[PDB]
Amino acid sequence: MREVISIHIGQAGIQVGNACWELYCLEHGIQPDGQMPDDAFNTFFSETGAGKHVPRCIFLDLEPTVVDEVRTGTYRQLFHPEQLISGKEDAANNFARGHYTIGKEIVDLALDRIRKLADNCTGLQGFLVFNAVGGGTGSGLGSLLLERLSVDYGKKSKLGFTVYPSPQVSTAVVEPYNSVLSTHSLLEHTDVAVMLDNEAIYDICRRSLDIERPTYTNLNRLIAQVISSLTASLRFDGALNVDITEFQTNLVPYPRIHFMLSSYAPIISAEKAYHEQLSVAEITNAAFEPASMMVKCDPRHGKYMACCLMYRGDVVPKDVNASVATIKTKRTIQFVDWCPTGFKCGINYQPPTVVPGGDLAKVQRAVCMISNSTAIGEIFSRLDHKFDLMYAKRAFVHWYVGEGMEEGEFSEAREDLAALEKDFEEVGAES
Amino acid sequence: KSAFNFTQTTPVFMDSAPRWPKENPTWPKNMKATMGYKGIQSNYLPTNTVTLKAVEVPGTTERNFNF
Ligand SMILES: Nc1nc2c(ncn2[C@@H]2O[C@H](COP(=O)(O)OP(=O)(O)OP(=O)(O)O)[C@@H](O)[C@H]2O)c(=O)[nH]1
Ligand SMILES: [Mg+2]
Repeated sequence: MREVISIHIGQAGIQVGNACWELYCLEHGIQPDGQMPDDAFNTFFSETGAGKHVPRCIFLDLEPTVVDEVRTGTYRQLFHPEQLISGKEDAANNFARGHYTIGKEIVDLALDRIRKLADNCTGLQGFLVFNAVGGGTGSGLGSLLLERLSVDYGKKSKLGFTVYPSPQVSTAVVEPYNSVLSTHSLLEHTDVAVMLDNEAIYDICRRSLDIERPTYTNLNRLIAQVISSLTASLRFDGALNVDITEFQTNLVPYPRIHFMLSSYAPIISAEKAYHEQLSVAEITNAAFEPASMMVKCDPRHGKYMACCLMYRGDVVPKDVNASVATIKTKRTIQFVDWCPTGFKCGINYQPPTVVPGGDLAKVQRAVCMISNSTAIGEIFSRLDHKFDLMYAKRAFVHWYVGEGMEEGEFSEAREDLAALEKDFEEVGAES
Repeated sequence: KSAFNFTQTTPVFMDSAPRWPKENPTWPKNMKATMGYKGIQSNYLPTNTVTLKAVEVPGTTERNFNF
């Protein structure tokens, strides 16, 4: 009934998909063989005529080398083999190949899966997109796919959880370009866009979890703890139930401004949880903490236009309204003038679940914050700088234009950032 | 118009007591009946409940009646 369709694009898309879908099979006692020993899962699965529960997701990519792992690992009896869409050759970190050369022949195979996936849910809450902006598959196909989703469905809600190019840590050289081109295609097509960087989650692994050997298998385990804390109200009973429509309604002031940050709390090892109490007021203070942000941005340079809050565990509303009241008095935290309100709070009686061999601690209280701030105009300007730094020399251009593009695509996608920059100061009018 | 005693000229001397097929505080006004409409009309059987829609696309006719 309360059903959503999850998508995974590119490598990082499916490398987080292996984390979220390791979490849900665990959060509902779903054995790796599909089956288990209603509506507690019907958000994410579908019984067949024979026992099994199959997930309603889509792993899409142009590299067989990452999809076949799913086909060989312990989670191979789960997915309908048709949902795991792959490709002969890859996009090769080029926005063109993901947009003009290869992406055009597989979308029809993808869409025929989505259509076969839409009828099997009676009420569709909205699409979930796990993108990886900075490559060819993640950015090129995510661009092309998001458009086609707008034509076939229109106003349906498409969220976006897209890892963004980090300032310092950067595993590519051309990722400036295929990031810029992606913006217009996400901006005009995605409903809400959460952002997060591979670097910002590194330091959180450094200080809090204290794992000096962090890899991608660690970061993906964090995003799982976000969405489970976000969609708990879709499949777990709890006071102040909050759905996707209620979520974007009182969080997105204008159709343009739909970028926002994320923060989880607490993030503690299995031993400091014994040197601790983790009160609801303490957690929510560490949630608004800038160091606990999942993006390398500074909230104390801008103003909060809206905040959402998904609490989880032994929490009562009397405590939420009390701690939130303190922050409203805190001067370090600003708020743009035209929101005397600014919090949509949610509660869920179901605490988060811990994965065996995981790094977090079994806790009966947790907080996942998502705030639409105007300080995010910073991380959006570094890209404006590096892009123009290289594009003034036509470097790496012969690749893009050599694959069914021209030069105009750069200037359009360039200005689309320029216009979007001033909007992040327009809304900070203060008059 | 004699032998008729018209209403416009009947001093409060003359007056009538209302009888049953008529509402009055003394006897109970038992229940009445109304017609309740078919439901929300559709292309499948009409239903009373409103449901979600997967393909929104303003001004288009797409449903999933079978669930
Ligand atoms: N959080 C997280 N980020 C990842 C992961 N794997 C890759 N990334 C990042 O994704 C970005 C590159 O995009 P990729 O998905 O690897 O490549 P692509 O987008 O599929 O494009 P192609 O290489 O042509 O297939 C880099 O910034 C990676 O750091 C992961 O497992 N977890
Ligand atoms: Mg790739």
